[PDB]
Amino acid sequence: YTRVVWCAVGPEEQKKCQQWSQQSGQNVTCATASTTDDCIVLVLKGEADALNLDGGYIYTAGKCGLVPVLAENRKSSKHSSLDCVLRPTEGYLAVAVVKKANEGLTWNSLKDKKSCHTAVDRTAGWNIPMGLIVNQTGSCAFDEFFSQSCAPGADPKSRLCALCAGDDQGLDKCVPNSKEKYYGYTGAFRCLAEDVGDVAFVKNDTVWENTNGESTADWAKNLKREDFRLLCLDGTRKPVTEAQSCHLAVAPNHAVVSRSDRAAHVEQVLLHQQALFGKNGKNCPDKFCLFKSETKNLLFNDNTECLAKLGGRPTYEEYLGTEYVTAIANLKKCSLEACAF
Ligand SMILES: *[C@@H]1O[C@H](CO)[C@@H](O[C@@H]2O[C@H](CO)[C@@H](O[C@H]3O[C@H](CO)[C@@H](O[C@@H]4O[C@H](CO)[C@@H](O[C@@H]5O[C@H](CO)[C@@H](O[C@H]6O[C@H](CO)[C@@H](O)[C@H](O)[C@@H]6O)[C@H](O)[C@@H]5O)[C@H](O)[C@@H]4O)[C@H](O)[C@@H]3O)[C@H](O)[C@H]2NC(C)=O)[C@H](O)[C@H]1NC(C)=O
Ligand SMILES: *[C@@H]1O[C@H](CO)[C@@H](O[C@H]2O[C@H](CO)[C@@H](O[C@H]3O[C@H](CO[C@@H]4O[C@H](CO)[C@@H](O)[C@H](O)[C@@H]4O)[C@@H](O[C@@H]4O[C@H](CO)[C@@H](O)[C@H](O)[C@@H]4O)[C@H](O)[C@@H]3O)[C@H](O)[C@H]2NC(C)=O)[C@H](O)[C@H]1NC(C)=O
Ligand SMILES: *[C@@H]1O[C@H](CO)[C@@H](O[C@@H]2O[C@H](CO)[C@@H](O)[C@H](O)[C@H]2NC(C)=O)[C@H](O)[C@H]1NC(C)=O
Ligand SMILES: [Fe+3]
Ligand SMILES: [Zn+2]
Ligand SMILES: [Zn+2]
Ligand SMILES: [Zn+2]
Repeated sequence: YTRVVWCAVGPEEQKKCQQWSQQSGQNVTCATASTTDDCIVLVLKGEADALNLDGGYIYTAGKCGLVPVLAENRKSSKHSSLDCVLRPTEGYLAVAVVKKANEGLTWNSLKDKKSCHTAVDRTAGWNIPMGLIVNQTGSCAFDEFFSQSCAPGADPKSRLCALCAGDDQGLDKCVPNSKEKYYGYTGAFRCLAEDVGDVAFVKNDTVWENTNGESTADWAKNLKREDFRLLCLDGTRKPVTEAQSCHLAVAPNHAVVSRSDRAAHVEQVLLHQQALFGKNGKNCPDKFCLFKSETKNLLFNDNTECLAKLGGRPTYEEYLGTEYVTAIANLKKCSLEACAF
């Protein structure tokens, strides 16, 4: 009847998927690939059914005909009466973060500094801040704005990979998967925290989830929120408490996508799966938790309360919203219809 194949990106996701697999009695199973881009291709081929993606990849996948099915939903303050699965999604704040101790650094003095990005093509780590930088500079030359960076998915021998560290052994430098030490929200933030870089483009939640004891990770257990500052677009710096007033943009939530002809089936199984291994699930911290991976954000972001139904039966353009879609288009003109494969 119903069996779903999930696409895991890199070996750590693979491992988490295998566990979910064994726990679901094989109701879910796993395919693995090296990059999100490849995973998308497996789905198009029909060798994989689904994966959860950042909005920048939702855009890629969309041109290829894939569709959003369920969105990530994190703890809400407003919109409280509704059960999470039917609660509207809020979106996340894309911020630029720096060290307080690095005085005098503002949005207007980023040129020639060192940067930490979650990965090329992602929303908070790339699309927003690079689009803004392309716009106010007039130049499509974004590889030349920062002196060095860690930008996973960029050419390993270019300046945009210069700060990436690879794995344990120094292998896989700048691969866009968790093998790369400075990959994703948590890796970019760690890139700033270790003073490898001057600024990190991550979301508001990351700063909080890795400071003041929220993470027992050794590179973080000792970090304090007051030690960081957010760069606002008007040239000022604020405490990380002012995010709602000092952000680069509001990002659409990460969401699960699948081929359109598989959407109904994918939706059904996952709804059941969260009942079982979700935030309050039947089995959930006893045997297995779909939304926990030790601050690593494997398959899903760790702050996910549930996957929510969409309503309005959104196309991918509707889901990301016209504002966001026009920034990608304009940025994409730098390096308008097709499917990237
Ligand atoms: C940037 O990202 C970071 C990291 O993710 C965000 O920080 C997180 O934000 C969330 C929610 O926004 C935090 O909420 C969590 O914390 C609580 C405990 O840890 C949890 O329980 C809360 O209990 C309450 C129950 O509804 C909620 O608020 C309460 O509601 C009343 C008013 O809001 C009020 O009760 C009475 O007293 C008032 C007196 O002033 C009266 O006026 C009222 O009328 C009423 O009688 C209480 O004051 C009370 O606060 C609350 O929302 C929670 O439900 C909760 O489960 C949740 O998990 C989360 O902890 C936090 N993480 C960290 C590390 O801080 C940050 O918000 C982001 N910021 C932006 C701007 O985007
Ligand atoms: C980098 O720089 C590029 C190039 O300028 C910039 O490009 C874009 O800039 C803006 C940002 O979206 C965009 O403006 C559009 O404005 C109107 C209005 O869109 C509506 O907004 C209101 C309120 O939300 C509402 O009417 C609708 O709900 C829409 O959301 C848009 O369409 C108009 O629609 C109304 C009716 O709805 C109509 O009366 C008008 O005649 C008009 O059709 C415009 O067409 C614009 O699309 C720019 O258009 C867009 N510019 C280009 C060249 O594409 C990027 O955003 C910048 N990149 C980054 C990351 O910042
Ligand atoms: C594997 O998937 C099936 C399909 O939902 C689950 O078994 C179903 O259980 C529900 C609730 O009792 C029934 O309504 C269905 O008719 C059952 N289907 C069949 C054919 O067995 C089962 O719970 C799933 N297992 C796990 C661990 O996820
Ligand atoms: Fe994202
Ligand atoms: Zn089936
Ligand atoms: Zn805003
Ligand atoms: Zn519609």
